Amino acid sequence: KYPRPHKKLKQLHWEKLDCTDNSIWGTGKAEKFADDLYEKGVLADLEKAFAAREIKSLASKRKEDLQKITFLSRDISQQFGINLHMYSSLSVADLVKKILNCDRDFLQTPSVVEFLSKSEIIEVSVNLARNYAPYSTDWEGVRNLEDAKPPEKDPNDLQRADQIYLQLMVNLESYWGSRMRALTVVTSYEREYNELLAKLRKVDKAVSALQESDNLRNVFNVILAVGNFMNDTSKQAQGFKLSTLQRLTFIKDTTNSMTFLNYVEKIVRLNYPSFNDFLSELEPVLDVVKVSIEQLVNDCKDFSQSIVNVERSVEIGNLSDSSKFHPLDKVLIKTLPVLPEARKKGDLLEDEVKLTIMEFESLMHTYGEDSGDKFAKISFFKKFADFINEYKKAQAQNLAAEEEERLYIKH
Amino acid sequence: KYPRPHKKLKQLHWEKLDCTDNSIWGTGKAEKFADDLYEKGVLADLEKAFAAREIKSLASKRKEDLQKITFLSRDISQQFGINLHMYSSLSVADLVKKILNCDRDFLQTPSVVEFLSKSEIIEVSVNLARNYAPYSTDWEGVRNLEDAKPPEKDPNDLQRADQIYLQLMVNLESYWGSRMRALTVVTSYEREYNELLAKLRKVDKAVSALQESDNLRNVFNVILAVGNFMNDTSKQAQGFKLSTLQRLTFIKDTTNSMTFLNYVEKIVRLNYPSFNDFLSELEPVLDVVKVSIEQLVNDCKDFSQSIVNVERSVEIGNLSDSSKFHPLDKVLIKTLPVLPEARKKGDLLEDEVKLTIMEFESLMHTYGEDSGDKFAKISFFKKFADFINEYKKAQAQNLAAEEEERLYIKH
Repeated sequence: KYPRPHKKLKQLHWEKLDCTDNSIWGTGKAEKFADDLYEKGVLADLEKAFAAREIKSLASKRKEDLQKITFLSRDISQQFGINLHMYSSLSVADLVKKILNCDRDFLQTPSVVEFLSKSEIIEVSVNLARNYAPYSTDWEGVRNLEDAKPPEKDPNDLQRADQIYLQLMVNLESYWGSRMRALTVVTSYEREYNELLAKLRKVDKAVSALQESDNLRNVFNVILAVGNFMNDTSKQAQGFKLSTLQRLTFIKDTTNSMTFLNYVEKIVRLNYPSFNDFLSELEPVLDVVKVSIEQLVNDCKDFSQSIVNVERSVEIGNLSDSSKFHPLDKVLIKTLPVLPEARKKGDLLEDEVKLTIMEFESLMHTYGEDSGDKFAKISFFKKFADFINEYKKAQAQNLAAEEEERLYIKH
Repeated sequence: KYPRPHKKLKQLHWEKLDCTDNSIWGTGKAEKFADDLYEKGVLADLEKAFAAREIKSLASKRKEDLQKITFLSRDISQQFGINLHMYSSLSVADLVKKILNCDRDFLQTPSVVEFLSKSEIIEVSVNLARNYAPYSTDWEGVRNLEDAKPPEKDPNDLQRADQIYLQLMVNLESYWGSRMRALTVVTSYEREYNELLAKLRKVDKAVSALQESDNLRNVFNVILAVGNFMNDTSKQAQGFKLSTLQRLTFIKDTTNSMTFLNYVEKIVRLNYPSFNDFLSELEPVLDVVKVSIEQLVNDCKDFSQSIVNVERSVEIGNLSDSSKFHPLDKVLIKTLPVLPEARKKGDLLEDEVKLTIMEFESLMHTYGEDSGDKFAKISFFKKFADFINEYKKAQAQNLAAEEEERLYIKH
């Protein structure tokens, strides 16, 4: 009186509530589900999905192709099946014809393209190339799968993981990397570009904000005024470096509560309120904080350079010679139509970046920082950001302290 | 040509930008500020706020009242000035008359009321009571400040921190605690109540949701159906305990990717989609997760109990006898009008809590958990919450896996 499986299944060791009492159980529903699911075949799927004993058929095939010969590490041979699991159901033949035909789904799977491009994966040691030498094929000159014919020994004796490594990383070593590098570009340039441009925009907004922040500069003049008022003649100044910002908290008042910065804020808020807008005006500076304009600029170069290199290999490199390829390999049918569009994105990007660099550096000279100094460039926005946060913390404290005093003076 | 201070001030050691060049400096503005600030007196405040040398006047008073006698630890005497800094400007006389008069600002300062109620602060060791014994006053019977007259020695010889401890924690030890306990209640019952009621509402919403979640129960029946289908006869069940929920991930399918839970989700989503509403319906269960209905219930009791105790001390305790008080002490003028309203909040709260307990426990029996078991009560909502999150994670994985397959089957 319940559907039952023909083959024994995995068990669920639940703690059963002994009886259908004054509870949520015993409404009859569960059996209706059992019946419904059964009619719809769901139970039959479950029966295969959770059979307790591995099908004898697959059991042996896996026991057999597990004793064969392998020259790959326990790690590599392992992560091979992992990263290519979506192809568990294909014969090395089809899986390989999959990667070489470059099939649309293959390319749209970012994780495999990376794995097939991994260093330790692509790089074949001298020994390994020897170990696999016996079963190796050449392909150079071969104009079709059904015309090569040089077996030299047998591949099937090799475990699946090694059969793949062989067919690609070894038999194509003469140009595997270049092939991958080529495809990785065709399959990334689009978003890499967007990403880069995204970051580049954050920088542009920050630069603009600082560039046009009269309030910020005004606060700076208030700080300068007060500063000169306190300092003796040896320390009088016409202006100050940004380092100055990070040291306005080390000075406390008599009662030792308030900080120099608190007073500045108090002075601004109660005498030149508008100046405080700079806090809002400079959110873009707070946002760009997690971006190294140094790293960004280099990323562009690498972006362009990668596209460049691929173009070389395609015109005079390991990919200029198409008879050196595997008959089934078709990187070029995919790659070539794309290069010009990728290059186009590269140029676009470069132009923007160069403009930004220009404006940024020019902004630094405005605040007396050296555009030459690597560190100075990198810490430029942090300094404004930290200051802003400090100002905020100070404004907070003053608003608090003032409220208490607004009370005490009453009572 | 710049306002200058008469008394030397603290210095700001900034790194000056050497010259007003093609930069933000040298617009003349800073000097206008210096002049403006000066006219408005701001510079004069700054002059006092950041003078480099402590005023000689205050210097001595602080050197003098720093050599006097003290029997208080380095810690206590210290945190005394800290927690009462807002009263730095008052004579021990006024500060003390401040705390005893209960002044509105004093009560509205949660931090002092707590400090004055601290254990190690209120508790006077036998030795200390002796050390201070000489300068001690009694007050019992005394009907006015200007009629006590028993000095017994001199208090002024005592450091400020000790002069306070004395005037209150010692001379009033006969009822200090009760006095504080009384005021702490008058000054907290209002928000304590709101807080408690707030938490209590979270619990009520969760209870309701689970109470009325047919979808949840339906999922449970689907799980039961499938479960019985897989299990042998020894494990057949009419229902299962919640522990069952946390063990639906330990069962994997052949390929070893999917989990039993993934299938359940798949089954629900593709056959009984509406059932999935339970995920939305039960957000209140996710929210109540950070509340121990056990702790909450006790907090009420403590809430009521505190109010009770104060009522006792007021009617027959250390606060029933008003001639035992300090002439300036007026807890009762504040306390008494309030007790009835606090008690009222206590009763209100209790009534709600008792109702909630009722419903909650009754909800547990619905899912087969023991309302008696301390742990069972405490983990009740976590179990549903964890399950919900797990279901969500599973739904996520299935949606992913399915998309990849939606691709692969195409190409």
